[PDB]
Amino acid sequence: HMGKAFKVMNELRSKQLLCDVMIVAEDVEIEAHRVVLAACSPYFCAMFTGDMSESAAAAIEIKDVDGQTLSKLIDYIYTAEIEVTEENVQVLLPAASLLQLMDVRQNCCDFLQSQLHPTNCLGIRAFADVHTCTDLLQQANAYAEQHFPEVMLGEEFLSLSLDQVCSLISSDKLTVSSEEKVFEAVISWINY
Amino acid sequence: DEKYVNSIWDLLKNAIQEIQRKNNSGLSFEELYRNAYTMVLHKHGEKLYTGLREVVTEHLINKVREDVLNSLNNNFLQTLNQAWNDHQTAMVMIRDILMYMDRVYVQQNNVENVYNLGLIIFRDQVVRYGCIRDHLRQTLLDMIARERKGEVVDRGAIRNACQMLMILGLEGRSVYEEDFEAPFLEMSAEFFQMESQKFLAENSASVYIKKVEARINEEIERVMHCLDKSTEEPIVKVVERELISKHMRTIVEMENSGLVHMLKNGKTEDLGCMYKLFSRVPNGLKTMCECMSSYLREQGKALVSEDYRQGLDDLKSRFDRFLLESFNNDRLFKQTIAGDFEYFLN
Repeated sequence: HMGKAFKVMNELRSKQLLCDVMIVAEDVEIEAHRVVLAACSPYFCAMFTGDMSESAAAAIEIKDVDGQTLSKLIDYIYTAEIEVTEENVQVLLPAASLLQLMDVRQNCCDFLQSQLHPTNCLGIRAFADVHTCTDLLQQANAYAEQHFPEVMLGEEFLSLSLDQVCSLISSDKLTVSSEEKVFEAVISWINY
Repeated sequence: DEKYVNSIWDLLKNAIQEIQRKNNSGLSFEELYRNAYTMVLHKHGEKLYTGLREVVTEHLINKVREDVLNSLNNNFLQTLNQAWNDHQTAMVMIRDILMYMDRVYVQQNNVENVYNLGLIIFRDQVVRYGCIRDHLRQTLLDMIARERKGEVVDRGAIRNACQMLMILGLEGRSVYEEDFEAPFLEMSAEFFQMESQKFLAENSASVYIKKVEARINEEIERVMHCLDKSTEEPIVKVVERELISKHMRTIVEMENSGLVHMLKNGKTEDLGCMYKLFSRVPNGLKTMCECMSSYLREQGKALVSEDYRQGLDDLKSRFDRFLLESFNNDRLFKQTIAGDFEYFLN
């Protein structure tokens, strides 16, 4: 019953009927129904039912989300399903987490964990750490076993930024085949 | 960075304090939520939490508590409840703009989520401050006592207060239980004993029992009208304890009133009421059974010494009428009757 209700809601949006709000990102202007957005998301719900100026605004803009992504996610809100790949996944997870669509955040997380490779690591441990997906942190560090690169340990330190200069040897778990990693790195790290 | 999160934070603080002044309309939601979002995204969530706690705490300590402190001697309840309302309304928005931290950050650090934290601050800093606390307890208890003495009281206020305590329990009755329900039960018990002595002194057993039933009903109505539903079971337990259970033998043994007098004159309705009442507490039916047993035994044994079978069959008839109509054909009563007979037929 509700499935078909959404299926026709989609049509009504695309026919631009009963649309009480326009949301704009950068390029795109998306007409939609306030109550559907409010229903599918806590962000939009708190925005439209709130006592804050946005609720009195017929038009509105959200940032830190690219246009195409926003379109894709409103389309998700209406269609209940979504497409996720390696190109979009990392612009998908933070953007969905912003609008408080959690099932999508979970999607992107699962997709990230699925593709884990000896080289992969990297952003997957960083992203999680910044995007506060904890299961992904645990999964990624439990995935750290005897990597021994100069090159992709390069990947390890490179995207973990500054706080990792702490957490590198702050982690007592590290046991290395070649003990050089403390010196050769630093000057090079200082070189760059 | 060092200075980025601070520059965001002063904005967030100004916004929160703004929300606490009820000028919130005109604040951009998207902006505030975004700022909080990025601050959490930078792993500064702890600072955001701490700042939240300090802003809220300062607001409830320096203004609201003082607001309800100056209101002690006029419209105290209305003022406190108004404060509770305003606090709730503010914490709704404060939660909404901090929503990102609320959903994600607070879980893994094991800290109270935004709204419940607000509830904790309001509880500790206002309701539990101890002038407000004592005056609140005394206010509610006094109002209830007055209503018991026949005066009219405002039940809306009481209902709101009890509800507030229930909420401050954080999905529990604990603060409502210890701050209100317990002394309420103590006071109620005292008053009930006080009335029980009066009724037992100047009345018969039947009207006393009727008055105990009526008492129970009034107290239940008080529970659903004012207090929390959960207080229904405890208070009736008190009514039953004070009026019935402490006095059981006194009730049944009343001269020209109680059980033996009802048996002699064959009052079926009164025996029904007594049975129904005493079935509520432990040892009640056993008390009735024991007094009855004694009576039936002394009478039957007095009969065995100096036709015969017609007297006995009529007695049997009588007590079977009792057992059936009054005693609800109870097993215990049957066994005690047959016990009496099997005793004095020998």
